[PDB]
Amino acid sequence: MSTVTTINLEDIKEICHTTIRLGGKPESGEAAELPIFLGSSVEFEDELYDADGTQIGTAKGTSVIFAEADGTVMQIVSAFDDYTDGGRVTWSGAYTMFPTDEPKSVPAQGVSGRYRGLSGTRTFQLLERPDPGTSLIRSSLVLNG
Amino acid sequence: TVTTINLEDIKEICHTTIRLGGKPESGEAAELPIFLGSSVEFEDELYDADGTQIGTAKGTSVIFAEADGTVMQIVSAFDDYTDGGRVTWSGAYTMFPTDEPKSVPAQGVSGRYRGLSGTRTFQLLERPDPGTSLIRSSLVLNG
Repeated sequence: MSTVTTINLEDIKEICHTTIRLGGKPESGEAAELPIFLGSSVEFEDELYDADGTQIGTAKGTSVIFAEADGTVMQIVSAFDDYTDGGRVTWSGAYTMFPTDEPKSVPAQGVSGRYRGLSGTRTFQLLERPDPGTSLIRSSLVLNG
Repeated sequence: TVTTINLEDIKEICHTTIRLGGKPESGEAAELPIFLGSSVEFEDELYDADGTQIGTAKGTSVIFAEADGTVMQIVSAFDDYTDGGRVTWSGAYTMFPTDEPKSVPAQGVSGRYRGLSGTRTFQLLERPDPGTSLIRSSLVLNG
């Protein structure tokens, strides 16, 4: 509630390369033993471009589907951005999956470089899935400290 | 040099809430061939060696698989130490063996841990109840 620095990257254009697995019941291993379900996973390596079309960083993370106690379909994500100028910014949390076209957000933590020490919010909005391993996303990151 | 945090041999009393998952119940998620992974929501109490409470922990873990078919868990959580500060930790680890110590990155975001980053370790010790687990944990943070 008393801040010295504010980072506000708006309208980040994100090119997302998605490796997708749908999961289900475990076929073999000690997981076939147990009554458990493999969630639908998304591993992604993204390229971050600012509103001018210049690349500012990258992003890597994993996303899995689960549900709350009331049946609401959720999505947990663990990821980090790495900007050139500057530093790594981790962002992790859970959000509701549907509607898939509206913006989502999880907490974000600056962890190195210029952004070290700043906490905030990382948002992302799915714009289009043209090809099976590709997705276009509108992003934004706000950090203060 | 730089500031270093090293909390070792933390006793963790974990209160779990299990959900099995599976095919979506109904609604718009029944359209896509997705699967709800089995999830664990947990609220913990962290203790040092002396039995003194040093903080709490809250997070969610979900089960998924890799390309090899290796069953994994992704966790998103955070610690809150009385002093000092909140530490977020999240990442993926292999589910089996269940008693193997696991590690994911950790980030200090407030208090005297603000700006420090490192590794958060946890290990399942014993299961006195399906809703109660004891974990030994460690935290390492660096500048």
